[PDB]
Amino acid sequence: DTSSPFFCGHFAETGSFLREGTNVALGYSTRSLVEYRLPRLIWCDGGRLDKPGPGNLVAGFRSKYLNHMMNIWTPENIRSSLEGIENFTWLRFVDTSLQEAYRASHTDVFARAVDLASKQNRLGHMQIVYDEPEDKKWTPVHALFQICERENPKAVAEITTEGVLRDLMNIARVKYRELGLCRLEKAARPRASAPPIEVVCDSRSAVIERENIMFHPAMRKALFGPTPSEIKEASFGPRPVTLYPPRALLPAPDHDKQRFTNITVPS
Amino acid sequence: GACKRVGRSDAYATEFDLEAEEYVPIPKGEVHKKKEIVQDVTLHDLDVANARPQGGQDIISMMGQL
Amino acid sequence: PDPMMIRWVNNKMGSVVAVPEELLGTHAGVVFGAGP
Amino acid sequence: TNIESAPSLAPMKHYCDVTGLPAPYLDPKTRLRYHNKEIFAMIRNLPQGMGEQFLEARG
Repeated sequence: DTSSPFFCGHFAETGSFLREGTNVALGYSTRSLVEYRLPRLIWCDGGRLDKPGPGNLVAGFRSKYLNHMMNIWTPENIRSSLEGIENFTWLRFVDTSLQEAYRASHTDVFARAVDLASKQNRLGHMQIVYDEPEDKKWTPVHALFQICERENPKAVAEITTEGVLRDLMNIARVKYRELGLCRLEKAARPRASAPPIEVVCDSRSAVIERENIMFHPAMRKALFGPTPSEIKEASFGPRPVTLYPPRALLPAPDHDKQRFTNITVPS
Repeated sequence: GACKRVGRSDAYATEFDLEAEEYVPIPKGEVHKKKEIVQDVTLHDLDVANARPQGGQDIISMMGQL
Repeated sequence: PDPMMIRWVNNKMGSVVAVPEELLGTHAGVVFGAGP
Repeated sequence: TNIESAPSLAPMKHYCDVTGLPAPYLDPKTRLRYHNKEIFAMIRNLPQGMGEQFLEARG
């Protein structure tokens, strides 16, 4: 006897079994019964303070002259204030650049995490290699102020012969695994699920904005991984090339039998 | 450099018969309208727009909690 | 005869790595001594 | 010579062929563009031999 939690949304019921015989196509028809009906003046034309259409004549000027001209993170407005007591004095010594800071001060928390996902750490390795009394604790001058990046006991701990400190830094995972909290059957589950509420606005621009925000294929690509065609064109080439999801940035689910769903199978 | 797609033009309206676009007529004016606008900005809007990314590419704000 | 899988096998004598023929022209043969 | 006539390739706005008003939808039985339900009634009860003459006047 299989089961699942209750579903609050509005799917599409199949008509009959004797019609769609072999070659059928599933459609993502999940919509919320809770709706929110907006006109095409507020949701599309000139009600949003971000959409730069006619009538909303401010949103182009305000976008340009607050994100690219009068901005204290554009590289021209950093290059004039980097020479002394001034405000971007410290930027030479943190392991960044002007383009690094300009990309870090405009993207999301998400896209900045994807940019962190393809940066090989090296200041932990300095403590492994450059570890002599004669070597006077060498740090690169363009990475000088990253002190806590440099002296880290974890980097030395991951190298030692006996793992007497690697059995202390992640003992939470060992205690969580040895209690059997991954093989234990999930006792509780939510009693109702629902898709997120969408706007019933009857323009094509609303459907374009919904399928570019609610789905937003850049985050889906950065979350699930690369296409196998991309893996073929990156692994049969003559030279090594990089990938924008360098690995599948989906986190490993901490429950082995039931991952990311609520569906229950009897046993 | 701000662009908006208004719709599909009504000369290409009945290409197919049940397409789903917003069929709007061709504008009966100029193609190059030149107008000037005087417009104000408060310095607090400069402070917020230089501190945190606002509005345009801040798509992770749809979570809501933190 | 796999297209993109590089085999490692470690037995009691030694341990050898086999590379398919279809990857020697690619960039994966620069370490193994084939290259482009 | 005399082969300088040229056709077109563009979406055509299809009008009614009973009246001259703009008509957005046709029929399965007789394939006539028609404006509303009065013209649909007069299409579905017209005497035989004329439903082909409307397509003959149209082409």
